[PDB]
Amino acid sequence: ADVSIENSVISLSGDHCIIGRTLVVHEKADDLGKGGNEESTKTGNAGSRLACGVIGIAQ
Amino acid sequence: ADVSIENSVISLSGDHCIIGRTLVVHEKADDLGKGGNEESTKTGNAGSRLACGVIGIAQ
Amino acid sequence: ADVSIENSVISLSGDHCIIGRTLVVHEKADDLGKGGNEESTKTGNAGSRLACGVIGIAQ
Repeated sequence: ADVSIENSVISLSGDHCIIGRTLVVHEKADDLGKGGNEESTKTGNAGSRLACGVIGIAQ
Repeated sequence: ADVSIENSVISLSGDHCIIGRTLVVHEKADDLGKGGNEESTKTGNAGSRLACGVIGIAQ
Repeated sequence: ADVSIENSVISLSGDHCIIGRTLVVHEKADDLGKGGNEESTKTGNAGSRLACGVIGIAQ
């Protein structure tokens, strides 16, 4: 029960909640990606990663 | 139960909540990404990462 | 129950809440990103990260 924090970065967040009766979403997209290069070295992913997309409802 | 904080950065946040009866969203996008380069080295992701997108409702 | 804070940065926030009966959102976007470079080294993400987007309703 001894914590030692140093030259480091820490971030938290609380709990999000949306409570409704009706949820509607309309979307039109026309020209999103037009030759966008992308590089990645030693990255690792555990959630939802995406380039040039249209989600609709992300959680 | 001894905490030691040093040359470090710490951030928190509380709980967000939206309570409604009706939720509507309209969206038109035309030209978002037009040759945007992107580099990443030793990044790691655990949430929702995206380049050049249209979400609609992000949580 | 001994806390030791030093040459460090700490930030908090309370709880946000929106309570309504009707929630409407209209959006038109035309030209957002036009060759915006982006670099990242040793970053790490746990929430919602995005470049050149149109959210609609972010939480």
